[PDB]
Amino acid sequence: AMGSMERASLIQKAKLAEQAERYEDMAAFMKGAVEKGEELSVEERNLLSVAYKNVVGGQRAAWRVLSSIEQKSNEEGSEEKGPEVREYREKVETELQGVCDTVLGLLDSHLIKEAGDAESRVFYLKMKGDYYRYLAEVATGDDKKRIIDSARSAYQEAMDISKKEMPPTHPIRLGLALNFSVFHYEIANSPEEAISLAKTTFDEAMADLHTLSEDSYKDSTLIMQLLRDNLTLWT
Amino acid sequence: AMGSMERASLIQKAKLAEQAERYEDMAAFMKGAVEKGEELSVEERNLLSVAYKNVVGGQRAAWRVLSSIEQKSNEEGSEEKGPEVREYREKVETELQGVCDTVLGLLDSHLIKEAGDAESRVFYLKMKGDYYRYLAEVATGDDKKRIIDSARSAYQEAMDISKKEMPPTHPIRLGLALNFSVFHYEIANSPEEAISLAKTTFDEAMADLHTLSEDSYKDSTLIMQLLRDNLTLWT
Amino acid sequence: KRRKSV
Amino acid sequence: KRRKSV
Ligand SMILES: COC[C@H]1CC[C@@H]2/C1=C\[C@]1(C)C(=C(C(C)C)C[C@@H]1O)[C@@H](O)[C@H](O)[C@@H]2C
Ligand SMILES: COC[C@H]1CC[C@@H]2/C1=C\[C@]1(C)C(=C(C(C)C)C[C@@H]1O)[C@@H](O)[C@H](O)[C@@H]2C
Ligand SMILES: [Mg+2]
Ligand SMILES: [Mg+2]
Ligand SMILES: [Mg+2]
Ligand SMILES: [Mg+2]
Ligand SMILES: [Mg+2]
Ligand SMILES: [Mg+2]
Repeated sequence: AMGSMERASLIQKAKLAEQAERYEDMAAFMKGAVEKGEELSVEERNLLSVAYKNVVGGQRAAWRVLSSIEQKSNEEGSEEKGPEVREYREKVETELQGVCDTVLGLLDSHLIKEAGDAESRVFYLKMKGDYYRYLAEVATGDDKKRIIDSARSAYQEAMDISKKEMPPTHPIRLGLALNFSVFHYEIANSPEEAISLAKTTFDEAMADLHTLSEDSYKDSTLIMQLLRDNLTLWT
Repeated sequence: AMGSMERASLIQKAKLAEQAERYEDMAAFMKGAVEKGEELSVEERNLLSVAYKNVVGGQRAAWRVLSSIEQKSNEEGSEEKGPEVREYREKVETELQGVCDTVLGLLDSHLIKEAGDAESRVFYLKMKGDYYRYLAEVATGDDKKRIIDSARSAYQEAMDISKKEMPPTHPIRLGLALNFSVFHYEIANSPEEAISLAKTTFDEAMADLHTLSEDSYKDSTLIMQLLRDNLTLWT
Repeated sequence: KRRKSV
Repeated sequence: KRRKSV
């Protein structure tokens, strides 16, 4: 598909698509780069995650709009407007599931299995938790518990490695904790675990800031502020 | 394609896609509605134009980003980075041309020919000028003059009808003049004509505001402020 | 900024 | 507003 383009050209075009805010193109260029079979560098893993996080973030936001319309349409006293809202929410839902399945597929074939370094392994397992969590946001049927547990299992293995192999200030460790905390709060119905995790993560990072350069400090404090934003919202 | 969906369902889904900011879907639903062969109401013509104006506005903005990168890459002292920028600008350019051609096709088959009322005929001819103008923004070859003249001819026939059949405050008349003035300023290398047209249009509308209700007043003064914004920028 | 169209 | 994720 992107099979005939050079890996380096795909990478270069992903960067151009990012500059152009063309995230669907960005994601397809990065998908092509992953399918070349070589491991991704730090920079390239970042492009991969930014492309999909934007594509799926757009589909999730639209799904939420449509879901909220569909819920109002189902309230007592609501005029029957036919199947259209549910159909079009399903259409957006299907496309979003397809994007999650695409990313999960890239992680399983074969990014995770070849990722030996903590910074690559934790990154990819965080993505695995994130995309199962997006599937969980829309899941309503037989598989919901297993989708939730898949998100949990991926975040958990990422947390276990990151606690062993990464400093408490590492941005990947902080972003993973941020998202796993959101998973607990809104997917797993465990707001206490979500709060505890955000708090402990924030405090352990505070105590390690002193080891950092000014640039590392700014990187870590950026995501710490997201932890604090959630603690503020939730407490 | 949208052939199996009811016209009213397409319309309803276009409105939902708008609420969800899913403008590609919106445009495809409206394309399906037009292809049902019945004339569009005022509301439906508005949905049609909003869907495409958003889709093409996104592609144009991305094309401008990529074009500016490509131009810097061609400046003296610029490192040769290979064909990627030009390729990916071409890719975005081709997709944008395809969208313009789709809309132009809907206008030619058969929206314009069945549009008898001034408000429908001027609207569709304004769209015809707009989409040839977007083609002109990217045109660099043998056909550029004819693409420009197609935009001109469509805007001109819309102006001639609108001056005959619509009050000077009508929002379609004001938006048509606004865009034809931009056509003159940046496509046709006629900034004096663009300024004259924006000024005359603004002043003729000012003098007709007194006939309007409060709601019509707000509709007309909104687009008049766009005319003034351009006059401010250009003078 | 950028000229207006509608 | 909306909780943060990254
Ligand atoms: C898989 O999870 C990736 C996610 C975990 C934390 C953060 C990640 C995404 C990107 C690439 C970055 C930022 C920072 C600007 C916050 C937002 C971006 O989306 C990087 O710069 C960070 O070093 C870091 C890897
Ligand atoms: C084909 O040119 C259509 C363009 C000409 C002027 C304006 C048009 C677009 C839309 C549908 C409208 C607005 C106003 C909010 C400014 C911006 C929208 O894009 C309508 O409400 C106006 O009555 C009017 C038809
Ligand atoms: Mg090669
Ligand atoms: Mg390896
Ligand atoms: Mg380490
Ligand atoms: Mg029917
Ligand atoms: Mg007719
Ligand atoms: Mg009239």
